[PDB]
Amino acid sequence: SPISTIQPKANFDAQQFAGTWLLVAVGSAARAEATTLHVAPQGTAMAVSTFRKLDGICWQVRQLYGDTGVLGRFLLQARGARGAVHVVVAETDYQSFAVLYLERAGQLSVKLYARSLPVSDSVLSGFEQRVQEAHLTEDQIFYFPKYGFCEAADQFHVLDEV
Ligand SMILES: CCCCCCCCCCCC(=O)O
Repeated sequence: SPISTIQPKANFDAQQFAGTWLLVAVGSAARAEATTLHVAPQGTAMAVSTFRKLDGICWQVRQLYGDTGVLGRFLLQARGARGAVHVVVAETDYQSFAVLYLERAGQLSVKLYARSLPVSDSVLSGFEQRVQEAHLTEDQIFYFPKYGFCEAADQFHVLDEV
């Protein structure tokens, strides 16, 4: 459980973290790009919609990330073939960037999200520092396009996992 060694954002405020986030980069050893996040607090949990543009078509996945008893740490419960996904919001100023850690089957990944583009050099460099600290190399970092985003899918391309 590599993610247990990660410190969550001190006094994480779901209300301030709400809204739209754009994926900037991902650090992962895991063996179709571009992504948008819509986060809406739901009591103690977080209602989350992710959008990805594939072959010009927008696909939406609706999920619920439950509260785990620790601020900044959430859980996407397993269901069927989908394994559980642990999430920790680490560094974030709510107004420009967010560094999230995800773990599935013991494999840790790191994602950098931004409120708008481009992200500052200091944040990008900071993210890269965290990736190397997560024992991942520069070649395990995938930087996403500064275009190709979408944030609305029709009823035929919505996967509701809630
Ligand atoms: C506050 C909860 C935030 C949850 C962020 C989830 C980010 C997208 C994770 C996508 C995982 C995957 O499908 O590989």
